[PDB]
Amino acid sequence: EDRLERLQEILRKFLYLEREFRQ
Amino acid sequence: LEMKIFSESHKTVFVVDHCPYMAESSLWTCSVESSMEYCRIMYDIFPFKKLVNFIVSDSGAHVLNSWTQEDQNLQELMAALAAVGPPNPRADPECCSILHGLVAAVETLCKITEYQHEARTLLMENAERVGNRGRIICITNAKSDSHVRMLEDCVQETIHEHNKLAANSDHLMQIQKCELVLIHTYPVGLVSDRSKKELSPVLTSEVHSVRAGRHLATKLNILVQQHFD
Repeated sequence: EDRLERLQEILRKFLYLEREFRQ
Repeated sequence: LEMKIFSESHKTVFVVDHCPYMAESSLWTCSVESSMEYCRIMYDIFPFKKLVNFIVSDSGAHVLNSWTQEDQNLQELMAALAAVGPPNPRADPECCSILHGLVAAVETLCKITEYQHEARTLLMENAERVGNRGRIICITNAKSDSHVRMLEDCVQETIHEHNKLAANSDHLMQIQKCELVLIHTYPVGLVSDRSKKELSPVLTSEVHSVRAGRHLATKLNILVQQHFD
C-alpha cells in the first residue's frame, strides 16, 4: 500500500547495512 | 485465547541461504537434508494442524510452498527443491543475502491458514480473539555476532511496520507473537549460542551456534520435541 514501500525500504536499508560484515 | 491449535508450531517458516558461501566445499544441501527431516516430522505427527513453509534466499526470496494443504506434501516440495540448483560459486557475493527470505517470511506469517479462516468464519468480534503466533527457522553462514544482531533488528522493524499495515487489512492478520530460531553453520572451525531474548511484545528471539552435521539434526529434533507443543 502507501507503506509497503517502507517494507522495501527496510529490506534495502538492512541490505546495505549487511555489506560491512559481507566485505 | 485458544492457544492449542494457534501455537507457533501451527506456523513454521524455513529460511535457508542459497548464497554461494553455502556451496563452500553443497553445505546448503546438508542444511536442506536436516530441514527436510524437521518438515517430515511436522506433517507426519500433525497431518493438518502443524504447517510448514519454505523460503530460499539467493539474492532474492524464492518461496517453494504455501500454507495451503496441497503444498504440505513433501514430493511437491522436492520438485521445487530440485529446481533450485547449486549456488553459482563464481557469482557475485554482493546482492546475495538472506534478508529477502526473512522479509518474505514475515509476509508469509501474516498470511492466514485455512483453519484460521474457519475460526474467523465462526468467531465475530470477541476479546482475546484468535492469535497469530508463528515460528521462523533460519539456517545460514553468519559472519559476525553483530551481523546476527542487525538481522534481529531488521526482523523487529519489519514486524512492526508489517503489523501496522496488516491491522487495517481484514483478509490478513497481525502477529501476536513470533519466535525466531537463528542457526549458524561453520564448516572448518564466531556466533555465540546466545540465550533466548524476546526483543518485543510481538517478537521472540533465539540464537544458536553449531557446526555442520546431523548433531544439528539432533538439535533440530530437540527443537521439534519442544515443537510438538
